[PDB]
Amino acid sequence: KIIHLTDDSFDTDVLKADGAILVDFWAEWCGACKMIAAILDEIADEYQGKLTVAKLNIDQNAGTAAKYGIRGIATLLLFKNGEVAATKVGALSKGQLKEFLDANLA
Repeated sequence: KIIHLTDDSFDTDVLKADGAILVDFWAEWCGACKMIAAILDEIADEYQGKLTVAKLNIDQNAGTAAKYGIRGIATLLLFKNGEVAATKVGALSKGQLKEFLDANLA
């Protein structure tokens, strides 16, 4: 149930979205990105109903990565109503991601 994002679809899929959206900004040559990838599916399943998880490859979608100042580093942005509600940069554990979501979701 993870949404695949492109520069083309970001507005519709994320900014014009209903409900909180967790966007994972990632790249292939990025080790922290793989640690985050490893835990996203479980998280998506556990927060179904109050969160949607999405991925944007920043090598293929340089437009949106530039807009949010990603600068090539593993980044999670939580979106609500077209705005960034919370930010996490770099690798983190299943536990730290649960904390992040629980602290920043209703």
